[PDB]
Amino acid sequence: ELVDPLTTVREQCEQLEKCVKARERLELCDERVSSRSQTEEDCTEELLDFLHARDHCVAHKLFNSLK
Amino acid sequence: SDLELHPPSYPWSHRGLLSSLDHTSIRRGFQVYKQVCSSCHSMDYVAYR
Amino acid sequence: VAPTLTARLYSLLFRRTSTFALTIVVGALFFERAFDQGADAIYEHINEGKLWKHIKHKYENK
Amino acid sequence: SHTDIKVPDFSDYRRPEVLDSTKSSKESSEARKGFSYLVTATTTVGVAY
Amino acid sequence: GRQFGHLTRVRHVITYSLSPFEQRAFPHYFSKGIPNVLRRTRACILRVAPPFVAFYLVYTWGTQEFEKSKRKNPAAYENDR
Amino acid sequence: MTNIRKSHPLMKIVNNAFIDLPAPSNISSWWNFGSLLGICLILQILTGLFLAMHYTSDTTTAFSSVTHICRDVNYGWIIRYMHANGASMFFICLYMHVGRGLYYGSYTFLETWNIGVILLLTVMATAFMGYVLPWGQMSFWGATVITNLLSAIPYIGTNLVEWIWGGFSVDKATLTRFFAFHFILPFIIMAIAMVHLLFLHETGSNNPTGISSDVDKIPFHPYYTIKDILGALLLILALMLLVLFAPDLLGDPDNYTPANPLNTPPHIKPEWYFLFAYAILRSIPNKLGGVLALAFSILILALIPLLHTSKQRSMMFRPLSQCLFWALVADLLTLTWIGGQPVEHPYITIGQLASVLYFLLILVLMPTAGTIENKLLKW
Amino acid sequence: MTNIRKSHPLMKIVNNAFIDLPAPSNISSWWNFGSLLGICLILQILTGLFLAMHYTSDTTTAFSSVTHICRDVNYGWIIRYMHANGASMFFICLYMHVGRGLYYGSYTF
Amino acid sequence: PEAARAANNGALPPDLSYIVRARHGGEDYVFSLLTGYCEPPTGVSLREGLYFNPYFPGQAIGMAPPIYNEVLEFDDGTPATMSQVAKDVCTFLRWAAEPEHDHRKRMGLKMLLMMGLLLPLVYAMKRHKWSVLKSRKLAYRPPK
Amino acid sequence: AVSASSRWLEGIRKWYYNAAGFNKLGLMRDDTIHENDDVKEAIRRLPENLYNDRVFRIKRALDLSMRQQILPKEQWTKYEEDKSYLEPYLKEVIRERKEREEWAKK
Ligand code: HEC
Ligand code: HEM
Ligand code: HEM
Ligand code: HEM
Ligand code: FES
Repeated sequence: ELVDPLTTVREQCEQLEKCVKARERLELCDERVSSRSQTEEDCTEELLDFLHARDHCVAHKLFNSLK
Repeated sequence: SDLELHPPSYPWSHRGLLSSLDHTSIRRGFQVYKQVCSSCHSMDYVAYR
Repeated sequence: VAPTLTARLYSLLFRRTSTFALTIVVGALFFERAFDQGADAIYEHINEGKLWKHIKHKYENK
Repeated sequence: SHTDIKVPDFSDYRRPEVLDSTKSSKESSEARKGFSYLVTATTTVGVAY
Repeated sequence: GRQFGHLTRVRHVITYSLSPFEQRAFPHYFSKGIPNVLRRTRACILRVAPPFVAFYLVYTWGTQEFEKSKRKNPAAYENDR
Repeated sequence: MTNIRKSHPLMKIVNNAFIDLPAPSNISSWWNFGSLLGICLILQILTGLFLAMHYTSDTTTAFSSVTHICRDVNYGWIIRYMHANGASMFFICLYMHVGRGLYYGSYTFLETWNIGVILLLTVMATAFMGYVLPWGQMSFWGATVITNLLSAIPYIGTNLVEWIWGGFSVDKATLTRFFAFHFILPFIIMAIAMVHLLFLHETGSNNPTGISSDVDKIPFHPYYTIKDILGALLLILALMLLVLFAPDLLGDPDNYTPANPLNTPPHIKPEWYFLFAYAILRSIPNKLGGVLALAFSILILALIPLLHTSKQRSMMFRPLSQCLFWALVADLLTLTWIGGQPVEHPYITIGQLASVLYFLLILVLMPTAGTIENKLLKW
Repeated sequence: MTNIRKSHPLMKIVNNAFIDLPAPSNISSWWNFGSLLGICLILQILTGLFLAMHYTSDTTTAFSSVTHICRDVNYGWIIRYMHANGASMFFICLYMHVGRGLYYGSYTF
Repeated sequence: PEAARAANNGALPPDLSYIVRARHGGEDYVFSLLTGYCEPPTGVSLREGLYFNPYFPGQAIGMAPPIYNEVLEFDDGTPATMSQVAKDVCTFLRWAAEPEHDHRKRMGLKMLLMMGLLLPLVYAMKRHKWSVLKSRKLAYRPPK
Repeated sequence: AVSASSRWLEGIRKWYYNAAGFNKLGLMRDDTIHENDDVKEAIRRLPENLYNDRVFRIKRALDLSMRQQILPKEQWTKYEEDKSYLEPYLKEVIRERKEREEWAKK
């Protein structure tokens, strides 16, 4: 069990604006890719820009929440 | 040209000027090495000192 | 009136350049003995339970 | 002629222990210098350690 | 030859000074000083600042123009075709 | 000179080249970098020595040994950090010591300037070679690039390089050399220094206004000796504060990995103070022509005295001649950061632009600036 | 001293500590060991150098490396032999340079 | 190195001794790296051993993720957590790369307390000596 | 090709003179000049009353630059008053060397 402190802190930050906001583009990119995946395209670029804005929030919270 | 994300700066018990390390946690930190990293990644440069 | 602490001091010590030299040596002598001792506590008081000095008490002599 | 010379006032720069015109410098003199050296000898303590 | 004797010829120039003891190590350091810093900070600042200012702009502008190019691939050519 | 102890050994009359050397009255702190070079030089050689006693020059050994210092030797970690960072705090002085040179027009002294030029040109060589010695990754490839670059010479190039390498590549005997050089060579700098200082004693120092100071002189012992000490003190912090709290900040190269000739690091640069020179090079597409610029980069400092174009020495009185000069500062500062960047098209164009500007300021504008102002003041 | 090239760089007037340094007339060959020390000293440092470039200081390496000089390095055998024997020819000078010292009573300086 | 590489399927495990100061970004690089393992985005492929992780430069790593919740038990007995476990390592390496760490900052403090004295004191003397120059007065009294 | 800008020059030159500090220390235009061989001979020929008053301005100049301070702007030099005293001597020495330098051509 123990659930980790991590995952818990993960969801609160992704509940912020820019997280979900950029996350939209993921679906937008992917769903397009879902049709167009045959093309060279990938959403990895977008996945990244998601991750950055996410972790900046994640930065402060959990390291405190640790032992 | 892979986008390199940067690690967001976490607080660190030693981050401050006069801040020190926590030895208590280190004991654990070593225990992990002997458990896991023993497989492949080595450390040549340290003795049992 | 009595001479101010300096007015004494100057006549007794800093006049003769020998004493004026000697006083310096003993000065740094005691200085480092007290000075260094204080600096540790200040630092040590900052980190509590982060050093074996405190931590080692859990396991030392079993 | 030459005797027209007269010395400007430096009062601003002095320190008031000697400020008075009617006093013997020799009263303050002892301590007056006693401070300056205290600066010097103090300094050498630091270099020494 | 010897340095101090023959340096140059000067005439009728009078000098006055005090012992370093009589006078003080700080003749109104803060009061008389802090204005003096200002009036002599501005005389140069007209001549100094502008070029550095130009640099910082270029630096910022440079990064942005750099960023758009690389980071966003589907920018000029989007993923359609 | 009755029973003056300054005659009796003669050598002390040679030591009145300091104490009574007359000096101007008004001297800005900017003239303290006279001394602070020397002390940054001495503090090397010692701290430069006690590294040698535990260092070993071998392809197999060397890197292991530098490990061995930081770990096992009592007080072994401070020294290595004083030495390396004692290099950077050496240049940051050195440049200023040139800067004062131009902006007050001290270069008017014609010989002392030149010996100045060489004395620079040597250091840049030393502080290079040593940087190979750790034999880390950034040392290995950073060695090949600089040397192999020299092959540009039309005929003798191919041989001349292979000569220094003592082989086809940078393996052992190329290392052992660069130890024995980096060891001896500072002593020669110390040799020249006592020449470079000599001619100066004839004409005395210049002074900020750019006026013959003859009527106003001061003994050197009671006054400036303190001020240098005070100057000598502020260094220590600026050295200590860096070397003690934040070791690796200015230690910008991140690469301790033992050199593998097969792998290559993605980005490769010298340490910071070199960059701008290395930035000049990337500009020129043509290889051979490219190298000359880099060689011609510094040497122009020797030609500056021919360009004294005006009737007054200082730049403190010439607003124009002052106006441009600062643009040159940012221009260099630009080059620094430029070379420290990858070679994509937003950067590429820029360096090519800043390159021409650099010379254009020194080689055209500034010599013209003095002409107008002569005409202005009705000279 | 009109257009005498000995002034113009000052450093050359320091170099009239040699050329016009007046000397006695009668001087025995025994005073040649003034120079021959110097030249035996210079000839070291150079020949002392080009050994360094191939030498290595290690308990494991060092001896192997000196082997490596006499065998594999072009003209490598002369240098090591100039250096070592360049030491003995240094002392044999040096002692004489003291001997002249006593027997003429130069120590009065 | 060969027997190392062979089992690693052509990959080469790096030495961990100073690896903190080796890679850019400091220790935070490692922690969030071991932290981050994502799902491959739509439209990207990988080699079998290679796993997609954003921080790693090529974003394909032959390291199989070591950590899951409670891989171990601690000598202490604190619950073993992917987050708790990870950080505890990322402190250790930081000590191996500079074992002098905790020792040096003593001087870092202790030199400052030292240095507070001198700079004013020295600056006290400087003005003392020069105080004769800055007190000058001139007057030009020609028989003219 | 300068007419109004010429009338703008004296706004700069006659006014430029205001933008170069040596007006503000008590110096003049002449005492500034970078010394050269001619000036070395140009100096010699100055009678006393000029010469000393060339010294004292300097001696007062330098001292001020030590204390980083600047004269009361009432007592600053006034561009309308510009003492050229150097020129009438200096053109001689430049002239008279031209002759030798040329006469020794051939
Ligand atoms: C499955 C065997 C194995 C385990 C167990 C293992 N490693 Fe890894 N790890 C590897 C290999 C092999 C690489 C390098 C593969 C590559 O670079 O593509 C790697 C990558 C790494 C890297 C980054 C290497 C680089 O190229 O930058 C680090 C740091 C690291 N491991 C540390 C650890 C730590 C900490 C642990 C304990 C949690 C650990 N390893 C346990 C096999 C292992
Ligand atoms: C102007 C004088 C000197 C300069 C600019 C200088 C510069 C350097 C530099 C930049 C390095 C590499 C720094 C590093 O690797 O961390 C270095 C290393 C070294 N220097 Fe010098 N040094 C000087 C004098 C000396 C002297 C006099 C000696 C020997 C007495 C010396 C011996 C060494 C050694 C053995 C190394 C290798 C040790 C090491 O790099 O960790 N250096 N020096
Ligand atoms: C290790 C290198 C150097 C050392 C040790 C050194 C040392 C000195 C010292 C001690 C002085 C006397 C103090 C002073 O005049 O500021 C001096 C003067 C001077 N040096 Fe150097 N210097 C070095 C490099 C240079 C370089 C690289 C140049 C020019 C390229 C240079 C040009 C000058 C000049 C022009 C002066 C006299 C300036 C003046 O008197 O106003 N020096 N140098
Ligand atoms: C007065 C000057 C010198 C004297 C008296 C001197 C003397 C010696 C002697 C007696 C040996 C051992 C001879 C042998 O092992 O065959 C030796 C070896 C050596 N010397 Fe010197 N030497 C001098 C200068 C130098 C200099 C200036 C260097 C370096 C630039 C140098 C580098 C070496 C080296 C590396 C060795 C070991 C090589 C070898 O011994 O085979 N020596 N020297
Ligand atoms: S020489 Fe190979 S990249 Fe410039």
